[PDB]
Amino acid sequence: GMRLEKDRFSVNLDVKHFSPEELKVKVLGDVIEVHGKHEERQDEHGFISREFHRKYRIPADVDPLTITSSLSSDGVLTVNGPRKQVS
Amino acid sequence: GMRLEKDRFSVNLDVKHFSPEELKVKVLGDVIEVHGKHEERQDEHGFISREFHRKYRIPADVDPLTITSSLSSDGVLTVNGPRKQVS
Amino acid sequence: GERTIPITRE
Amino acid sequence: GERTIPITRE
Repeated sequence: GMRLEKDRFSVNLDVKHFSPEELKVKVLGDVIEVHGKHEERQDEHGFISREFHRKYRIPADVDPLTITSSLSSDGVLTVNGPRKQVS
Repeated sequence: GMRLEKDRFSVNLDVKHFSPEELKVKVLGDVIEVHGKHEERQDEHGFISREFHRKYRIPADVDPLTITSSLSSDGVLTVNGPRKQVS
Repeated sequence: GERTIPITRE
Repeated sequence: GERTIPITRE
């Protein structure tokens, strides 16, 4: 899920049933959305679909342009961004 | 899946992720459709959905009105109907 | 011990 | 060993 920490915002989600092309991480203003949709036409007789949609608020001290995302081999999606810190 | 046998038509599907109220078994003319949809609003941040849709042709020697369905404790949905037999 | 699943016919 | 997931910003 979402974890706000002293020096970063991060979201970690299980997305093992989705290929990278089936995932979308949208950052617009101070909102992050994560979406996934996976469909299988198993056969002549039908299909299965699964999907998810999540939305989170980015704290004001995270520049949304600094948000990035990566996907691990075991299917965990991480979205993260640094918070402004003292120099 | 679907199994046509000498004396019955039957469909067995895993539907363990669906409650009975989330399943629909439609028989119209010589077509059976099975549908399921399950959504969870896990939280403030979003939801997950899953669904399936299957369609099968009923053989001409099965009266569609004789098709019935039941759901087992372990989440297998059975749809079945007898075929006309010699008396 | 099965639950009957009603058929939709419309 | 992570794959970068591009951010959609529109």
